[PDB]
Amino acid sequence: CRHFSFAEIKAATKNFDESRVLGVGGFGKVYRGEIDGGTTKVAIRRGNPMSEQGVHEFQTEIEMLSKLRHRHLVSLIGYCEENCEMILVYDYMAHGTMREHLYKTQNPSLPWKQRLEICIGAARGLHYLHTGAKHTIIHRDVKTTNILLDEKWVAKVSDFGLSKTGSFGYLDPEYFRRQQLTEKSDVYSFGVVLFEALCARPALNPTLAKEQVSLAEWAPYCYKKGMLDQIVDPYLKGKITPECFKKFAETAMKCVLDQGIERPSMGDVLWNLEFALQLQE
Ligand SMILES: Nc1ncnc2c1ncn2[C@@H]1O[C@H](COP(=O)(O)OP(=O)(O)O)[C@@H](O)[C@H]1O
Ligand SMILES: [Mg+2]
Repeated sequence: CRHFSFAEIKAATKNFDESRVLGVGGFGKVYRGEIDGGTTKVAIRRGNPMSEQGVHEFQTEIEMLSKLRHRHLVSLIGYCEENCEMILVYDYMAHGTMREHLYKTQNPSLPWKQRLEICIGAARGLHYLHTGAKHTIIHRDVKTTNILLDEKWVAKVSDFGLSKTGSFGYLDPEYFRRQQLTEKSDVYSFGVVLFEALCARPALNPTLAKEQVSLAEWAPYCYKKGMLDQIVDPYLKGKITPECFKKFAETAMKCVLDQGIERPSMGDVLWNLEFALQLQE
């Protein structure tokens, strides 16, 4: 994990030109830049060291990502702590977040097979977090804005600021009851991602009728009542084979079960998604 001088960062971002702002968030602004004389494009996050959670989140991200390597996780190339600043350098995910290709966007809708391959990629990333590091890593912030897409549409899990080792629509309701957090909490949030990919609507819409506010409650309700097909993304209607639809929906339903101990592991989710992709052929 390489250290960047603050002069290298500023050359990469052309002194943090708002020309290069890809997006802004709680941690800070993210800039599009290039390093190694322009051969490598990078995303550069500038935090504010006066925030302790900004600093905590910065430190968590470096201790986690410096030890992980996986095709479906955003790679941390390095950081810059000079001037006691907080700069993180990742490779650039050219197509942004999964959310911005699902709804409230004017990007075109994603074909069904591409949505499934994105979910499969994210599942492999989470599977690696749960089974491939020294100890289980609970991401704690799986959501459609923390799955990024590179220029060949490969899905990568990102934003490791809240993860631990050793967002409203997505929180495991068992955590406000059992007060213990498990990798099954990632499985719950991922089940919500799956329904978001199918339904192309936010996980939490506070303006709706009481039954529909929470996708994690609404979509299973609709399935049991035999009407999940009516709330699917209009672009996807008619495009999902019946056997793929049943397998995808049943997998998603199992993920958002009430008790974590009844939920499948990510390995089981991943295999069932790959099986759903085979049934779509
Ligand atoms: N590696 C990356 N490549 C390209 N864009 C990125 C990368 N990492 C983060 N971003 C952008 O930065 C934004 C800020 O992320 P975050 O602070 O979590 O806000 P949000 O949760 O609303 O996405 C993301 O929405 C995304 O568009
Ligand atoms: Mg994010």
